[PDB]
Amino acid sequence: LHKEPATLIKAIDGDTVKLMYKGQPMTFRLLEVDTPETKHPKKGVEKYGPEASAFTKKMVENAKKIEVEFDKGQRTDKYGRGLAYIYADGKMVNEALVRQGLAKVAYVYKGNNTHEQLLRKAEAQAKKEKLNIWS
Ligand SMILES: Cc1cn([C@H]2C[C@H](OP(=O)(O)O)[C@@H](COP(=O)(O)O)O2)c(=O)[nH]c1=O
Ligand SMILES: [Ca+2]
Repeated sequence: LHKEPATLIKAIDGDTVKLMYKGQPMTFRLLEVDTPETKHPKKGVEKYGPEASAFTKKMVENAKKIEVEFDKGQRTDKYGRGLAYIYADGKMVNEALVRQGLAKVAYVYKGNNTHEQLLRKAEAQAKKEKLNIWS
């Protein structure tokens, strides 16, 4: 795996962000995690949805340098969203969210599991701390 530069365009919610990647605007969805819903009327505004959103926004907006890291499997979902680990000044947004108890490990499939144990450990620790979602 390798990290590639990208530029923030807009934070959309906890786990979805719009980036400039290789000169073209693209929506990215964070690999191996799920933040709670804030947009879809089916699920409603889920608990910690706004908090996950604000955390991701601050993390990406405040960063000097954004990088995307594709995994070894499928690189886009069915909705055209790029699937990657996003880093803000070298810190993984996906891991930060899980460790903060603001996303759960989810959707681990289609070859994209390089960071699974890293993220599962973060989750176990957030759970032990009864932090946010696990409170
Ligand atoms: C994270 C991730 C999500 N998805 C899809 C599965 C879900 O599709 P369906 O909604 O069609 O079931 C959706 C969950 O993302 P959201 O949490 O952004 O809704 O995104 C993937 O296909 N691959 C992935 O790696
Ligand atoms: Ca989500």
